[PDB]
Amino acid sequence: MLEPLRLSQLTVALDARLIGEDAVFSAVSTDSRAIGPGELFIALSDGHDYLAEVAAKGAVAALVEREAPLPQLLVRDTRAALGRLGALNRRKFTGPLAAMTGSSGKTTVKEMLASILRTQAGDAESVLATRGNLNNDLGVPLTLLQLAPQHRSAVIELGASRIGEIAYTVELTRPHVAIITNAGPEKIVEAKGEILEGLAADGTAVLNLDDKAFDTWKARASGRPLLTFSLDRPQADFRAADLQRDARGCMGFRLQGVAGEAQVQLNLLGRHNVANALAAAAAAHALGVPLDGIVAGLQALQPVKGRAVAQLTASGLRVIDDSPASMLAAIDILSGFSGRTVLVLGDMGAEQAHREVGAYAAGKVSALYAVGPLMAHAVQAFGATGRHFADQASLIGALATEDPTTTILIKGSRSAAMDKVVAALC
Ligand SMILES: Nc1ncnc2c1ncn2[C@@H]1O[C@H](COP(=O)(O)OP(=O)(O)CP(=O)(O)O)[C@@H](O)[C@H]1O
Ligand SMILES: [Mg+2]
Ligand SMILES: [Mg+2]
Repeated sequence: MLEPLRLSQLTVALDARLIGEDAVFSAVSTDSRAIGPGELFIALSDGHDYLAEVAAKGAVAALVEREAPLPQLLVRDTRAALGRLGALNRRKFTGPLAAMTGSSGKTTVKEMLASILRTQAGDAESVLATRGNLNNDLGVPLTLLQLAPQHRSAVIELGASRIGEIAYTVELTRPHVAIITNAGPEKIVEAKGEILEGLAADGTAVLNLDDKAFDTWKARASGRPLLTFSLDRPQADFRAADLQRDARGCMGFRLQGVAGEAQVQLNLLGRHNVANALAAAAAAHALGVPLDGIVAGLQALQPVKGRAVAQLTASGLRVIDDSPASMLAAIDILSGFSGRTVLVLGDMGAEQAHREVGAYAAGKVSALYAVGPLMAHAVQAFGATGRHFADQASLIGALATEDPTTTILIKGSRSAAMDKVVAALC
């Protein structure tokens, strides 16, 4: 929060009645197993059972929708009341603020953006970005309350499980720079351009010229300044040429367009993350970050440990540490590789989905090695070139045999502990 607040100051702004003594809080929690002194509890639904627990823990008060051991600020809707507090704390932040939305890539663009800002600051503390996936109707006001006096910029992820959700949250957020990565199918497009509602008349939009929804959006932006990204089109404001994988596989390209020309080597996989990068770069440009604040910040971004970390062993093996729907994503990642490829899975801890996976793999990867009970079914499904295994050891023995140009991908649940196998080769 930017300053602490005081129950009696809010009955007006929140359309609400104070019950019991006044108080001041500096932070809010919607979760009784994670609250402390100087804090407000928001009873959602059932939070209302746990009023002794939060009191005992030192919350100064509770925000309730129905009416006890601490002061109550009573409202009609506590999801709505939270939304208000967010907007309200957002309106005391006077620094630059970007937000983003799309079907996929919004978190990566968030990370790339934060990285660019933080590098440029350079100071990680000073740029506030959505922790995790708190990007929905509770997530975004909670993230907005994180805003505080040490922050000088902010990056906000906006997801939607429906129509209106983003128009609700984007009102709360009211960003200087909006981003749409990509998009029934017409509901999805309508939903994502709801973000253009929260922009000011001169606020910049950032839009994927390749998307089929490009026009709907261009319309909905209504003359606002507009920055575009493409991996195809020479007219776009932000472009990439000479895409070429490095030896670990991560995507290189020459950035181009209005910000200047430069080489960027990312530490991530897939053509799609080049689009993501162009969008983070467009948004950074908009916030007047110079060409190398951008490049430095993109090149400084490591992936999260255990999620698609591509590395290269001293033996010339290419190895992707990724340790269930994702199994299929992973399979497709691997399927984009040119040599022999090899999928390596421990259990996901009905038995059917392991057969489903096995068959799905077949045709897209040279081989599938696996470990644990359930995975016997997958190896079978996948057919001839599959090898099932009795323990990690015989597996790792088999794997130490593979020639370079071969790409290997490991996956499995945390209780399957396949990190044990990444270590064994790295
Ligand atoms: N531009 C893009 N086009 C297609 N797929 C993409 C994409 N960017 C990311 N993805 C896919 O989506 C997955 C997760 O990326 P990311 O977490 O940024 O998406 P997201 O945050 O938009 C989904 P969520 O709503 O669950 O947070 C990645 O594994 C990747 O394969
Ligand atoms: Mg996300
Ligand atoms: Mg995500």
